[PDB]
Amino acid sequence: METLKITVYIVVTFFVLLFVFGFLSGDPARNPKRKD
Amino acid sequence: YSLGALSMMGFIATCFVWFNNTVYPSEFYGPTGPEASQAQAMTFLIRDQKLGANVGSAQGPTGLGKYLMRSPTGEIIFGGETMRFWDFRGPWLEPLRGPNGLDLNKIKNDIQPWQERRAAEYMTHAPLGSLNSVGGVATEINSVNFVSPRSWLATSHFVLAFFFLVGHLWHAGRARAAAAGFEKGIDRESEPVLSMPSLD
Amino acid sequence: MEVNQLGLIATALFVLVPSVFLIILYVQTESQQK
Amino acid sequence: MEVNQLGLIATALFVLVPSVFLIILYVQTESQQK
Amino acid sequence: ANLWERFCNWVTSTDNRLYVGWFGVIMIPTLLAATICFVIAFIAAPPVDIDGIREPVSGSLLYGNNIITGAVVPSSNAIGLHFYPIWEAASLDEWLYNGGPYQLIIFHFLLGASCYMGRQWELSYRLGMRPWICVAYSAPLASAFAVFLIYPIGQGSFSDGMPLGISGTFNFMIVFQAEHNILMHPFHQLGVAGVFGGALFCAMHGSLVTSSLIRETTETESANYGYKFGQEEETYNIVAAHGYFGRLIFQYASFNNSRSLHFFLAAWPVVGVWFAALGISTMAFNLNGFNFNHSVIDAKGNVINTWADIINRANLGMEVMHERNAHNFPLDLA
Amino acid sequence: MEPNPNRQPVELNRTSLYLGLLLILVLALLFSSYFFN
Amino acid sequence: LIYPLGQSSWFFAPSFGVAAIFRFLLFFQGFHNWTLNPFHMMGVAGVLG
Amino acid sequence: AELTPEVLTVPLNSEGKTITLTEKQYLEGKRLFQYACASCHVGGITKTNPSLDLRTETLALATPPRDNIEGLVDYMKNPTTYDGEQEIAEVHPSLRSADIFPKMRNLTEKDLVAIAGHILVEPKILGDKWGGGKVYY
Amino acid sequence: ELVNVVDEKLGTAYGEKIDLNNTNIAAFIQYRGLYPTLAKLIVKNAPYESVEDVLNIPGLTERQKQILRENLEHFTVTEVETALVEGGDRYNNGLYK
Amino acid sequence: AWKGHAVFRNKEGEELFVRRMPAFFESFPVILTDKNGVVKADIPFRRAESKYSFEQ
Amino acid sequence: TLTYDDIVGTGLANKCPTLDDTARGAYPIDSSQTYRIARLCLQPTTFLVKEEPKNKRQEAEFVPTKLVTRETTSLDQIQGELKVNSDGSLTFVEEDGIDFQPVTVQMAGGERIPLLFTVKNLVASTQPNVTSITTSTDFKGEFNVPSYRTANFLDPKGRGLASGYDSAIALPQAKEEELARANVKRFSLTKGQISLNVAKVDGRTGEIAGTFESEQLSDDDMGAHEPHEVKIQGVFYASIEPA
Amino acid sequence: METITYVFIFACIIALFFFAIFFREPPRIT
Amino acid sequence: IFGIAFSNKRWLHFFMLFVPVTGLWMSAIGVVGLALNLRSYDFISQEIRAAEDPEFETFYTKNLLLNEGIRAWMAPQDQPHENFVFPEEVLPRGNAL
Ligand code: CLA
Ligand code: CLA
Ligand code: CLA
Ligand SMILES: CC(C)=CCC/C(C)=C/CC/C(C)=C/CC/C(C)=C/CC/C(C)=C/CC/C(C)=C/CC/C(C)=C/CC/C(C)=C/CC/C(C)=C/CC1=CC(=O)C(C)=C(C)C1=O
Ligand SMILES: CC(C)=CCC/C(C)=C/CC/C(C)=C/CC/C(C)=C/CC/C(C)=C/CC/C(C)=C/CC/C(C)=C/CC/C(C)=C/CC/C(C)=C/CC1=CC(=O)C(C)=C(C)C1=O
Ligand SMILES: CCCCCCCCCCCCCCCC(=O)OC[C@H](CO[C@@H]1O[C@H](CS(=O)(=O)O)[C@@H](O)[C@H](O)[C@H]1O)OC(=O)CCCCCCCCCCCCCCC
Ligand SMILES: CCCCCCCCCCCCCCCC(=O)OC[C@H](COP(=O)(O)OC[C@@H](O)CO)OC(=O)CCCCCCCCCCCCCCC
Ligand SMILES: CCCCCCCCCCCCO[C@@H]1O[C@H](CO)[C@@H](O[C@H]2O[C@H](CO)[C@@H](O)[C@H](O)[C@H]2O)[C@H](O)[C@H]1O
Ligand SMILES: CCCCCCCCCCCCO[C@@H]1O[C@H](CO)[C@@H](O[C@H]2O[C@H](CO)[C@@H](O)[C@H](O)[C@H]2O)[C@H](O)[C@H]1O
Ligand SMILES: CCCCCCCS[C@@H]1O[C@H](CO)[C@@H](O)[C@H](O)[C@H]1O
Ligand SMILES: [Cl-]
Ligand SMILES: [Cl-]
Repeated sequence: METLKITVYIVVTFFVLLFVFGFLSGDPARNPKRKD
Repeated sequence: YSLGALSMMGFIATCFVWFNNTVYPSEFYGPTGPEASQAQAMTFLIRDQKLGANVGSAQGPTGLGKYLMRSPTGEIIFGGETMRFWDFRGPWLEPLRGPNGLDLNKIKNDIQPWQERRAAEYMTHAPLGSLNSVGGVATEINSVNFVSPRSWLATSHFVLAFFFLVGHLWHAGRARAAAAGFEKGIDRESEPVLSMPSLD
Repeated sequence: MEVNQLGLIATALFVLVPSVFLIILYVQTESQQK
Repeated sequence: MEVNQLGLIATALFVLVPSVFLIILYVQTESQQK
Repeated sequence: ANLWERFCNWVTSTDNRLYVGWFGVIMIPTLLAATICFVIAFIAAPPVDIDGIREPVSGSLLYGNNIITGAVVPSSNAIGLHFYPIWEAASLDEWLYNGGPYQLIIFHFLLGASCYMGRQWELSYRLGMRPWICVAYSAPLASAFAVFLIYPIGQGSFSDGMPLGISGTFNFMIVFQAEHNILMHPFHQLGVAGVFGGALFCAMHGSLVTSSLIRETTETESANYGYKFGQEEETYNIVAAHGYFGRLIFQYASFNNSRSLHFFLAAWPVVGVWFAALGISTMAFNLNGFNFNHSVIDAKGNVINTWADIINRANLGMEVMHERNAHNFPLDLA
Repeated sequence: MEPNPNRQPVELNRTSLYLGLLLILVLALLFSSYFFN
Repeated sequence: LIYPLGQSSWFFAPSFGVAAIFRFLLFFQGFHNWTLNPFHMMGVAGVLG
Repeated sequence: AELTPEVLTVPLNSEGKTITLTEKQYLEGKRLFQYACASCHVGGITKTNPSLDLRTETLALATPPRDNIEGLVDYMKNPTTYDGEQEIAEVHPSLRSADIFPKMRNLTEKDLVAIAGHILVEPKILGDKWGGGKVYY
Repeated sequence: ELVNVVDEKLGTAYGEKIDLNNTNIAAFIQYRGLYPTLAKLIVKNAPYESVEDVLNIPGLTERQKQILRENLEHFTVTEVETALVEGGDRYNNGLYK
Repeated sequence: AWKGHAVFRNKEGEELFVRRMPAFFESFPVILTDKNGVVKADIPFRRAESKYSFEQ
Repeated sequence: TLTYDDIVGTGLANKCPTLDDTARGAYPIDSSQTYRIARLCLQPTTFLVKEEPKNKRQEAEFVPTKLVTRETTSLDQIQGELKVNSDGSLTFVEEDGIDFQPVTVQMAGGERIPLLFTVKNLVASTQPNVTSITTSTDFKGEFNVPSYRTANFLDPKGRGLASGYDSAIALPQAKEEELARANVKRFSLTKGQISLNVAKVDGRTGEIAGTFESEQLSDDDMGAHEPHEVKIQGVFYASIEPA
Repeated sequence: METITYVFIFACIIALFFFAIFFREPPRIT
Repeated sequence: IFGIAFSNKRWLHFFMLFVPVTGLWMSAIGVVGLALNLRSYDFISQEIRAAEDPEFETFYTKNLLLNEGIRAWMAPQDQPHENFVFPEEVLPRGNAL
């Protein structure tokens, strides 16, 4: 159960970091018109 | 951004007035839902014990204690449906609580008349009532003019918090569109999808 | 569970008969000259 | 008679599955041009 | 180029068959987890002690259910609002007994579905669209939050969440009526107006546009071939439709502005369903439907029953019978 | 994608359908007693 | 029309009122188990769909 | 049907002496009953102790008898258990315990008589519904 | 062979009078003077071989003995039934209004 | 075969009539009345306050 | 020492108080004086259920089971008189306390065995001549095991003993003989046996601790099926005070 | 047998979702 | 977003006609059955299992208990021509409520 807990915590943190850093990565510019 | 923040705050306020009895004193706002449910168990524990019941050893129909049982981690708690509300804490109840949860000796020997009064008051002022302010469960007959300030404040702020989330999405989506320059529609002369490869 | 003994064949034929009808029609449409 | 209860579904599918396969092939042959 | 940059470009790419996006990065694992657990539980989960009274209710197909009666049963009343992941259990056996799958499924689903809404904003932005499709989806999403999260919170237990099954849904509805008189609540009434009206306006719009399709086909072919994907011209005559519908009622009851019409088609059911969701979400805190029990009284004081009182009698039957072994004290206070 | 040139039309003429249905039905008429047992 | 005509009388037809209709819904749950009817379920799908 | 003087005529004491209440007294009784009592005694039951109700027949078998104005007025000043053995002002609303039950604080003799009158008149109107609970709703 | 013991007991004096060995405490409200004080004492000191044994409860006042004698005609005793006395059911039988 | 007509009677020898099930009801309680429609016996659900049981 | 907030949610509230490894003393009994057990606690650590083989010729074993009802299993706050008999043996007579817990355990393969783990109406006696309670003292006795469900309990079709339908109403015209066992509810009342071996004594405080083994029947679902034999093992704590 | 039947129908549906999404007739601008 | 999309405007608008119209027609059919009490009331297999096995419970059996409550509690006032008198003891009720 401890191993499962750690695994899920790591997995969740991984995807959360992708979400956060992803949206920080110049997201407003990611559109078809004003890319600036 | 501010709408998103206020929505979040609205939902928090809803939960504050519903569960907290410190900054929302039950003396002024009435008992919480958990509180009034606990108070009913307390009320009947007192009454039946006064009649001679050994409340600690009283097995209920299901096999669980009629008045007293254990939480999933072992603490002694009130029985019946209020098993869900064992996280409740309140000044009228805490004198009966020891290191292991509710204390059978204290229950037998130390329940004061003020505790009985309070339990009965809170049990009979539970935050249940109709939109036209008829107190109690939906099947109650007209008589008592009562809806809890806790229900009024929880419901209102959930509604407001929800519409403010809708407002957040509306304005967040529009702000993005307007800043990128397409909040008024797609440019017929430069339709972005037309310049994209087909999906299949 | 003591279910009706015709339930299986009723369901199987309910699925297969019209599905087959559709499959027949589709495949013969595809095979027509384009 | 106390027959096997799966006898009906077995017989039905045994007939229907390959019969249907042939009907699919036949009809899409007919609908081809020439 | 840079590895992170190339990943970001792939994630947000307008060229993937299914859009991923940043909301998708949370949506995909959570919806897969919810889905996989749901399917496995619906098929094979053992009986669950929903009401915390050691009375386990069978939800799964292998344990004697069909499609209609089967459910993923809510977590135990003994748990209440406590967070009950797998690692809080001593074993999977315990976890299953106590309704662990339900919590796993509903939390992943609500997260995944919230991201589904965000993803809808996201692709609209990538494609240069206006952004409010996600706002329309917020109505069903809010409704899901109401029955899986808000109602349990108010009542103090996930055992009062809507069960994940067909008969379990009906159980939830009937108990809800007994305890809140939801039918006599104007937010549910607005909800019904939303869905009856939405279905009405759906049939209306479909019939009117279909009625005025421009002849582009022969009798021996479907009229649908008269339209081609991406054609510049409109496929029906809105003047003809308006001329028909304006005479059906009166001229000014009929839309001649398509943008106004389609906004109305969006707004009516969306607003109605918002009120539906808020009905459940406010009855969660026991502000209940109108109570007119014994409202009409004669000169002497005899109660003169109305239809409200007949409803009350039905509500009583539901109330006294539900969870027949769970109540020890006279009032059902949550 | 470009078409796969290995693709081929498939045929079953009327006589083959009749012969096939006969095979199937007669096999069913034969094996059915054993299926019912 | 059809429903009350199959029953004992018009009495069991819906009465024309808001609460009266709610009573008709609840009667159908308790007496007919109408929620379990697949024809009703298809109706629900059509309306919500 | 009407709320006649006959209906409003209830026992004043256990000797068979009666009082005829005015229509105003009745409406006052209802209002004060709702104000101070209905939270527990709505419809003639007792939410915190369903074993004891406010039916006339039940009040008659109380010690001392409570099926009259004076019995009821006295109960409102000094409540006892059903057998008269215990004084329960500490847990039941009364003038004696008006300090801890503040809704009793401004109640006059005329108020209590009105409350008592309501308790006696309602069952004459509502029958077995009074004190009958949800079964009779 | 298999019988419902509660239904069977309804056919004895239990179904006619207050059974001092089995009946739930709220039944003592039916007659003047019994509830709660005597009711508590009666249930606590059960079972009784005969109705008149109720007069022998230690600590009864002379007044209480008088009240009891006046109510013996409303009392009975039958064999203790486990189903009726377990679960503290004599003190709360899950029936309210 | 017909089992014959069932005539119910209480200890007093009064004839009692079983209330018949209307078509609407999938299930129906057992209630017995005299010739005037006065309830004289039933099969109780809760037993603790039963007054009309067949045993009584 | 510890408060509720130190303990809440940890699992410790389902544990009985322990005694130090050094607590191996003796508690004197004065036959002039009367005594009580002020607190008796029982914490089960193993639930075993006797196998029921088709081959009723082999010696059937008690086997390990998995607990599914969480940390809700302990008996505590139990009190009663501790009589001193003529032969110097002590007899504990259980009077009151949290003296039962419904428990569900699961056999290999998934079969759930509910039981009312209990010591209701316990009467337990030591060997004669216990001038002082030591680590050689033990109590043996019997207790009652009432029905796991009480008389109000309604089965899923609403049938019960003190309440409910008395037939299968969803089968209005079925023959009733083969359903008699499920239709006619019965209230079980059986005996259990227990041994408490004292392993630790604090002579100064009057506290004792050790292990216990108890045998009793499991739930019979109000006469619906045969019960199973359960063997419960664990630890206990008792504090004795001169009354 | 019932459970097999229910799971089978469900599985066919999920398979249909797959083909309907990935092996759809491609929408084309003429 | 969803995996599939309309590409034909005419099909789209016809489908919008088809869905709610077909739905209401289906519900009409079920009501025609209810005219005759020809209900989808029970699952026979569920009832056979539950009658034999007092530990078997589903959401289906739970809802039937609610229906039985509804019937007994609403019928006397809802069907006054029947002159139902259901003495309190016959009314189906769970514990306490
Ligand atoms: C935080 C908001 C809030 C809350 C929780 C309360 C709470 C309360 N009020 Mg106060 N009040 C408020 C704001 C609030 N009020 C406002 C804005 C006014 C000015 C009109 C008042 C003036 C007022 C008076 C004069 C009185 C009260 C009274 C009361 C009590 C009874 C309420 C009642 O019966 O409602 C009845 C229910 C309704 C009227 C239904 C409201 C439904 C609304 C219209 C729907 C809201 C949804 C949303 C906003 C719409 C979004 C649209 C969407 C499509 C975008 C209760 C304690 C009474 C009291 O007891 O005083 C001591 C009383 O007499 N209030
Ligand atoms: C109709 C509209 C409406 C109405 C009538 C209300 C009314 C109310 N709201 Mg709600 N709110 C609304 C809309 C509304 N709100 C919306 C749209 C949102 C966003 C979704 C919110 C979010 C919200 C939250 C989070 C909370 C409320 C709360 C409240 C209550 C307390 C308000 C308060 O004290 O603020 C605070 C006042 C200020 C911020 C102004 C400054 C006040 C100063 C700092 C106080 C200093 C006092 C100090 C002790 C004096 C010191 C002197 C000393 C030196 C001697 C009140 C009943 C509270 C509540 O009761 O929740 C249940 C609460 O927590 N509201
Ligand atoms: C998810 C929730 C849900 C949904 C979406 C539905 C949906 C539906 N229900 Mg079901 N219901 C539910 C839950 C639900 N129900 C539950 C839990 C129960 C308890 C068992 C019921 C009990 C129930 C019953 C008893 C009935 C339904 C019926 C229906 C259908 C009604 C269609 C309709 O529009 O009639 C509305 C009426 C019409 C369309 C007739 C024509 C109306 C004309 C055009 C109106 C003329 C208006 C005119 C201008 C005058 C206006 C005056 C103004 C002043 C008022 C529809 C399929 C009905 C059905 O099945 O019908 C066959 C039905 O009888 N339901
Ligand atoms: C025997 C005797 C005396 C005989 C005499 C008879 C006789 C000749 C009489 C003459 C005198 C006379 C006329 C008397 C009348 C008496 C009278 C007033 C009777 C009343 C009858 C009665 C009850 C009428 C009911 C009124 C009624 C129809 C109300 C409903 C109105 C209403 C709210 C309609 C909905 C409005 C609405 C939102 C519509 C939009 C729907 C929608 C989304 C459509 C989609 C859509 C719309 C478009 O717009 C176009 C374009 C397209 C594409 C499209 O998708
Ligand atoms: C392990 C196991 C077994 C698990 C399963 C357990 C379980 C509980 C399974 C559930 C069983 C189940 C599904 C039960 C339901 C059965 C039931 C009631 C079926 C109803 C059947 C029936 C015939 C009903 C009659 C009424 C009817 C026809 C309803 C149809 C409803 C329906 C399909 C509506 C459409 C729904 C929908 C999502 C449409 C999307 C359309 C779409 C892509 C729009 C987007 C769009 C919009 C635009 O505007 C434009 C311009 C474009 C371009 C565009 O794209
Ligand atoms: C019990 C444990 C269960 C274990 C589960 C196993 C995990 C699966 C791992 C295997 C991955 C392979 C599957 C690919 C299928 C696919 O979609 O490809 C089709 C295309 C092709 O990929 C395209 O691939 C291209 C390369 S090529 O074409 O493949 O050569 C590339 O050029 C392009 O950029 C790329 O988008 O994929 C995409 O469009 C982008 C990725 C979309 C992701 C799918 C979303 C899934 C959502 C599910 C949530 C809903 C819940 C379920 C409800 C029923
Ligand atoms: C992250 C992504 C998440 C998406 C998950 C996958 C969702 C699956 C989508 C449905 C695919 C199947 C569609 C087949 C049918 C199909 O391929 O449709 C394709 C069709 C395309 O229409 P066109 O306009 O291109 O062509 C129509 C005419 O020209 C043909 O004559 O779309 C529709 O008709 C929309 C209306 C039907 C919408 C039906 C919605 C289905 C909801 C699911 C209900 C069943 C659930 C059962 C649960 C057990
Ligand atoms: C439950 C039992 C069900 C059994 C299911 C068995 C399925 C059998 C599927 C048969 C598949 C036939 O597949 C079909 O072949 C024909 C040729 O024969 C193809 O047709 C192709 O060739 C023909 C002939 O030159 C051209 O006119 C046509 O324009 C071209 O597309 C179809 O494009 C293809 O769809
Ligand atoms: C820990 C608690 C303390 C609070 C934390 C406060 C610190 C916040 C720091 C946020 C740092 C974000 O830094 C952000 O990184 C991304 C990705 O590398 C950059 O993104 C940039 O580079 C990547 C390539 O790698 C491109 O895909 C992207 O188009 C481009 O804009 C942003 O331009 C930069 O602003
Ligand atoms: C894809 C595999 C997931 C299915 C796992 C099913 C749980 S395992 C399952 O449990 C039952 C009850 O304990 C046993 O009777 C049975 O022998 C066992 O196979
Ligand atoms: Cl239920
Ligand atoms: Cl309870």
